[PDB]
Amino acid sequence: MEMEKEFEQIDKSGSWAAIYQDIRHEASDFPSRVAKLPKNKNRNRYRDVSPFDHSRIKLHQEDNDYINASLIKMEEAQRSYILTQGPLPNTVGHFWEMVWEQKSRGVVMLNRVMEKGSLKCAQYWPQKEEKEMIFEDTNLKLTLISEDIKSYYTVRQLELENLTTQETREILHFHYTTWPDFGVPESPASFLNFLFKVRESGSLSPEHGPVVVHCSAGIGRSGTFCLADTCLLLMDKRKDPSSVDIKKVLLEMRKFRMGLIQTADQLRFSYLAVIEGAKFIMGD
Ligand SMILES: Oc1noc2ccccc12
Repeated sequence: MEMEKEFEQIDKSGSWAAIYQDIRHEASDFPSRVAKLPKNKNRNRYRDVSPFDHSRIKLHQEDNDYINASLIKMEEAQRSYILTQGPLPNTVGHFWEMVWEQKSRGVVMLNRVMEKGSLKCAQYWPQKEEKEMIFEDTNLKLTLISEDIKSYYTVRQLELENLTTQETREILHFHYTTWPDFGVPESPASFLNFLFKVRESGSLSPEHGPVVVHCSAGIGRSGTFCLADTCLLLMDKRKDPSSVDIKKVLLEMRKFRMGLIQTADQLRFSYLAVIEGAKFIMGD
């Protein structure tokens, strides 16, 4: 069923809450035993958001290999993403270690450091060229190279140096700065424009490690980003662009990380983004 018609049907009936609860009911449930070990309590921002053991990213150290991050691998679409929480004061070094070890080219950030008057994640990147950051626990150095501030997003060029080997890489920071404190954007135009900027960079392409994507918990706004990307990619690959069932794509993604899409408004916004984005993907 063409999703644009499914969309108008759900909207006229006002059954977004009912669709959403059906997804919650059918979603996968797998063990998260490593996340719940007492030694990892200060490595988790939220007590009810944990990576599944089967799909968690492991840090390459013998000490403690744990980070709140999951590898989402979409077989048909041929895309991988790592979804993670906003770094904590004691996990900033783990975060950049993961970026290094997984060979990521891009970091996508969908929240502000402060929202609703509270801290949603650590200030984990340098704000001035001449004031670089050093992560002593993981032996990395991070330098701001350049900054391009636009109305809806900011792109930063960063240099990440493995102090152990003195290799350096360029990381692109894509920061979406205008998601509202409550609800979802009224139009997806600016979100879609942001997605196409990340795509244009090469950060989502198979010659790099997976893109690292985060918000505060790494399930809501982060979920919306990778669901929309994957759905538009499938609508270009397959011979019938109307085979693409957004609910089935979401349940496939929820086999890799719990809670992707946090509200019935985020589910509706995801539909709107895919429907509006398709009017480029089909030749315009
Ligand atoms: O309709 C379709 N064309 O190509 C496909 C591949 C997978 C699933 C559905 C379809």
